[PDB]
Amino acid sequence: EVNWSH
Amino acid sequence: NRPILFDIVSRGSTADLDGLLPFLLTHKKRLTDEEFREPSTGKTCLPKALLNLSNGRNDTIPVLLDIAERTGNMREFINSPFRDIYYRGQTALHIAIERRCKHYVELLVAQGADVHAQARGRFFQPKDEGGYFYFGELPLSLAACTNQPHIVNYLTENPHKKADMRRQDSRGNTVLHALVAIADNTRENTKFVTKMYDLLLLKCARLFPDSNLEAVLNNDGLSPLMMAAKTGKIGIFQHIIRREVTDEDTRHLSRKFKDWAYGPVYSSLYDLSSLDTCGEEASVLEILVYNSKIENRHEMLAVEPINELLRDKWRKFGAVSFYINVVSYLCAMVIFTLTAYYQPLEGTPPYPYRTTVDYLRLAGEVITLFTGVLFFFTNIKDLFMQLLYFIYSVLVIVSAALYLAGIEAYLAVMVFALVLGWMNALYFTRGLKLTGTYSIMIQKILFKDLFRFLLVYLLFMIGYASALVSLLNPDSETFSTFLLDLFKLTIGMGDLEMLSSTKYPVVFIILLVTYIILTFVLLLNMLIALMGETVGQVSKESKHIWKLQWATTILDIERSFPVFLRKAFRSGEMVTVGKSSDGTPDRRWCFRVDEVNWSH
Ligand SMILES: CC(C)CCC[C@@H](C)[C@H]1CC[C@H]2[C@@H]3CC=C4C[C@@H](OC(=O)CCC(=O)O)CC[C@]4(C)[C@H]3CC[C@]12C
Repeated sequence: EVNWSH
Repeated sequence: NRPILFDIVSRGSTADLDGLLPFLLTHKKRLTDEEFREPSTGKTCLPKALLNLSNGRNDTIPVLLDIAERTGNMREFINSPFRDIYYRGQTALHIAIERRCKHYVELLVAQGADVHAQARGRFFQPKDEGGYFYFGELPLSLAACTNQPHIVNYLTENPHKKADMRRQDSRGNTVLHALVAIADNTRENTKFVTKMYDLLLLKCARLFPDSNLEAVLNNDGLSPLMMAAKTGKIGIFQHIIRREVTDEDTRHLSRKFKDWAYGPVYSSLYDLSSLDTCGEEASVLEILVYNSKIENRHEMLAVEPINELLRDKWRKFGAVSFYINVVSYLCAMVIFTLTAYYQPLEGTPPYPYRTTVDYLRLAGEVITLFTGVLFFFTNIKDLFMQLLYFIYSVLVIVSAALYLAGIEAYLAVMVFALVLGWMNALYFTRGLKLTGTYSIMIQKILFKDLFRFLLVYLLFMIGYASALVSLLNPDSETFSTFLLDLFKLTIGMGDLEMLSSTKYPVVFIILLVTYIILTFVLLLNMLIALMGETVGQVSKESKHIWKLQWATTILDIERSFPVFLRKAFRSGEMVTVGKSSDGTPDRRWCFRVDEVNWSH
């Protein structure tokens, strides 16, 4: 997955 | 000694390294020897040490650098790249930047780390091309794409080495291209994407006032704005189309200026140089309207200058040409209908002409042939550089050719052309608003759902009718006759008198009963249901589809005209918005919009 808040 | 070295570095213990320097000196073995390096990839000691560290402090890196300097292999060791398909190109600096360790980035650049090294391994490729993370294939682009302002700032302005913002990888994309390539419509992503994009743009303009950073184009030939439009990224496209710069030094590159204000009325002119072109280059509007499979194709068009530009173009010249075209097409079809109607039945084609009425028919024929050849040429030019119209033109020309050759068959195909000639007249209602949405919906349902339904019905019908024919006992001719009879019965007219030769008539009656039931009750009803639900699902989409259809017709009309005529009709006023750095005037095309605000 892709997470821009971590 | 490779396993021992790998274990030592992985552990992170400083003590174990003692003695390596004299060992290498005595054996004169470099740290880049095949034995020391891992055969699988090529990973050297530095990337392994950087990969596994604690709270950003490995504590072994300086010792490794000192040892490599003692040997005298720093140039080939500190930037030794990986091999193999997955991670080809990656260097130590890429790792250091990926791990959010400014300290190590500085320590690496200070010693001569290649700052422009390209990491084009299959791991770093676009998602559609079998990869995980695409970032521009550069350290600078990597830091810009991982939301690290400090790294970008230090890297760009460093005494030892500077990675210039205007730099292109193998694909040609620059840092702005990558920063648009990783953008997503999420608020969190866009919030930093826009900020970093603007920061980097201002820095590049500041350093180099002469050149423009968005002027650069990749191998594909697009720019960040055109690429954002093509890739369906509203978040950055809307922020680049309305970019306004308050700083006087960097105001030249702004895109939306204030013109004047009177009370609640505010009037600002946007810039549309790149946005709208007259054939000089590719335009954002053409790309966004004509390309297929765009994520937010409909939402993207709802921007302050775009919609008003379409409106103004529509008023200025869109409406007139549309009505002219539709009227001319209808008249041409009427002429074609008359020509076909007055085709002399007597004799054989071609028919000699020796009277004025013959010359009237000939005039109609030449008009029809001219129309067909014109449509054919337009379609062929489109293909070289409208499928139904292509069929119409090809059929017309073939009919004319067979008329010249001499055969009755031409009339058939000629008539068929006439059918198609009117069959698509409905599609000219597209331009109209009230009926154009209905025409678009009819075309949409006709091609997608009706293809599936017809293909589903054909085999079922033919096989079931063949079964019924096989049931009867008194055989291609019998089947040919019975099929016509059966289809006529399907229409609701005729009589089933043929069943006299059949044994067990009861089962034939039952089978015909079930056939009728399926054809009328279930199959026909499902077709009814599908239309009702699709329109409900696209109830809001009606305005979207209508707006897209209106845009495409307008742009087709605009494209049709030659370049100089487009120059004549080009929309927008040349407005001197400022003086460039040298002091010369800008004189840049722009388009004006005014709003009303009672809270300002
Ligand atoms: C329901 C949808 C998806 C299927 C389309 C229906 C057609 C496949 C049916 C409807 C009427 C049928 C036609 C009725 C009459 C004739 C002429 C017949 O040959 C003759 O001329 C002898 C009979 C006569 O002259 O009337 C051959 C089949 C054909 C084309 C039949 C074949 C199949 C047709 C075109």
